[PDB]
Amino acid sequence: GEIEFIESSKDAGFPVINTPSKTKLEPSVFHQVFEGNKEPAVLRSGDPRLKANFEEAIFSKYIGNVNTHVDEYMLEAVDHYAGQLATLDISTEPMKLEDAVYGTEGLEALDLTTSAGYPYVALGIKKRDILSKKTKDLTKLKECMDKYGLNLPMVTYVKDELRSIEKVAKGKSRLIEASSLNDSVAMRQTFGNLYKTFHLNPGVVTGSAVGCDPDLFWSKIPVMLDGHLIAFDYSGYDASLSPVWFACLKMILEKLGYTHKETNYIDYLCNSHHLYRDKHYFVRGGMPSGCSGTSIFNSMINNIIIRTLMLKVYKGIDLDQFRMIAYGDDVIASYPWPIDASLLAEAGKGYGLIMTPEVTWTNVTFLKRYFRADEQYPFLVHPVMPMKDIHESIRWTKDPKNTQDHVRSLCLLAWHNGEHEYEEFIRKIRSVPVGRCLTLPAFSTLRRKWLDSF
Repeated sequence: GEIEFIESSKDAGFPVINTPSKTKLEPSVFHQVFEGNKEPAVLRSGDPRLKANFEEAIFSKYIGNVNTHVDEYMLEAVDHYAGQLATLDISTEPMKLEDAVYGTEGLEALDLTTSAGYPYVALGIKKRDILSKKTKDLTKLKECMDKYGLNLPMVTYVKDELRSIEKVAKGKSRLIEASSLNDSVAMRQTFGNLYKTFHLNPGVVTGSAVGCDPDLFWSKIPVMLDGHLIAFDYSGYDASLSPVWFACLKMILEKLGYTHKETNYIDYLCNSHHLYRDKHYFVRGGMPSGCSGTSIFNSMINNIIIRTLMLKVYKGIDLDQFRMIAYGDDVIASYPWPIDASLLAEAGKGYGLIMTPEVTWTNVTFLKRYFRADEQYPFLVHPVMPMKDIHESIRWTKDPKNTQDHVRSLCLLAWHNGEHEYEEFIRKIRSVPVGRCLTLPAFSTLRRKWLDSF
């Protein structure tokens, strides 16, 4: 992706988008009890922690585009992945508006807490002024969609999150795009059934882990990926994507039965108009992370990409014995023969991608978690989030009113590191008075509930 044009919003008649001064992240009561290095991402240009220019840094992920046709390797990659997806009988019929907005099996209700986007943010209109969980009303939504239409600009926000010392100093904060509510809804109607099928079928047929529950899914992964492991992620995957990969996505969607007109929303993702505070800009290429479906679409494109690279480097590869699962840019995969991931990575460079790869079940990670087979039940596999990362999270909060849920959710991650680690974690939590006010689950209880969940 590449920013093709940027100028002051006022010159186009767009108002300034008022986004936040300060981080919502503050040190928690556990800040001194546990150790960590991460701090809130830089949100503004004058952050005294910066050792770089902020606006340049946040837009530096748009590294450019490789201008190329859909080549023979892409075409074969698309055909092979489309054949897998055909198995799932994905309906290209539009999803019912009430289902696409307020919830159906496999597609959670539209998040009412996030930005409604443009023009609503300029008018003070929030998602809750249009939608109602209690009443499931659609009449106000239909009015706003009729009034403002589709293909509206996106609103760029800086993601308020913990980051490493280096990413704070370099100002490499992440950016999230808010689609207009009108566009989010229309895409959920157009692609809702695809979304549902992916959410209900994580694994090596979708090649997707979006929406998975690591507590359950981790034990299935080594059954699915039974060859020599291949794994990597990327540097700046979303913004690196060139338009040819979106062309590949449209071809795969058409093979699934979507009409050319129904794939038009992929053009909306690829060639996009953004408002960022007092500026507006156009981008060619790049997945606009945060719009409807970007994790699933990122994952589907990654399935095309890896097949492309394998076909191009290993002419004579048999993709029917290749297996892969992607969550956006994050890939875990296997093939019955050893594969040099560095050759794939260098081939990917030729397509404008920055890929970063004996990968074993001991050292492989997926979704920032390790895999450890249970000592007693060898066919069950623990997702292992490093205690380091659990410690980083517990030291901060965006709202101490949620301390109980926050620490509870961390306990659900932590116990997979084993009983000694877990008791130490619980011990340190209880060394603060708040910690003795929390309902903390017992290790035996977590282990028992986990075993029983299978």
